[PDB]
Parts: sequence; structure tokens; C-alpha cells
Amino acid sequence: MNFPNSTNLPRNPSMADYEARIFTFGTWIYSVNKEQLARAGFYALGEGDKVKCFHCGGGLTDWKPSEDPWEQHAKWYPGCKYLLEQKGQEYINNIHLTHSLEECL
Ligand SMILES: C[C@@H]1CN(CC(=O)N2CC(C)(C)c3ncc(Cc4ccc(F)cc4)cc32)[C@@H](CN2CCOC[C@H]2C)C[NH2+]1
Ligand code: NA
Ligand SMILES: [Zn+2]
Repeated sequence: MNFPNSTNLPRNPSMADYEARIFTFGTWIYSVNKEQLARAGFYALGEGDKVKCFHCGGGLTDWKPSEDPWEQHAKWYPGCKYLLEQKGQEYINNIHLTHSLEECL
């Protein structure tokens, strides 16, 4: 187990570009859209639907069609500086509140 990168510097600069990320997927059979994933800073590992964020290093799996890449990114890797850059702290807050509230019900 590795800690999430919370610095302003990407953990995997090889995957810093959208096109670089998109190449990793190949033919992608999974319920969640590869371009959507690549935009949320994810690249494929080639092991089921395992993705890793290029910046935080944060890893996700088992994508249900209801699950959103940016939402999941914020859920599991709230300290990601890439996430904060693209989405903003107001978005991130909303998502946390929504998830933390989802539990109540
Ligand atoms: C998209 C969504 C993700 N979600 C959480 C998830 O995928 N997380 C949460 C956690 C941070 C605990 C975690 N740690 C390891 C892996 C594995 C991994 C993947 C990529 C990789 F590069 C290296 C390792 C995944 C993972 C799914 C539900 N998860 C499925 C897994 O078991 C925990 C459960 C709650 C539902 N779908
Ligand atoms: Na592939
Ligand atoms: Zn990240």
C-alpha cells in the first residue's frame, strides 16, 4: 500500500497528457467511458477495469455504470491537486456532502 500524492507535482508525469492516458485503455469493454476516465486523469492498468490517477496515483476498480469518474476521484482521493485544479473546491465539497449524506439514507 502507497500513500496518495497530495503535492502539486504528478506522481506519473508519463501519463500527464490526455492522449498518453487514452492509449492505455485499448479496446475497452467496461461500463464506464474511457474518454470520461482519461479526462478525470485516469489511465488503464490492463487488469480488468483498474485505473490509476496520473497525479495522485490513486487507484479505482469495479466501475458500475452509475459511477462517475470525477465523483469517484473526489470520493477516494480528496487530496488530489489535479482534481482540485480541474473541478474546484466548491465541486469537491458538494461531492463529499452528497456521499456522506448518502450514508444517512
Ligand atoms: C469506481 C468505484 C471504485 N470503488 C472503490 C475502489 O475501487 N477502491 C477503493 C479503495 C481506495 C479502498 C481501493 N483500494 C484498492 C483498489 C484496487 C486497485 C485498483 C487500481 C489500482 F491501480 C490498484 C489497486 C480499489 C479501491 C469500488 C468499490 N471497491 C472495490 C474494491 O474493493 C473495495 C470497494 C469499496 C466501486 N467502483
Ligand atoms: Na486494453
Ligand atoms: Zn488524482
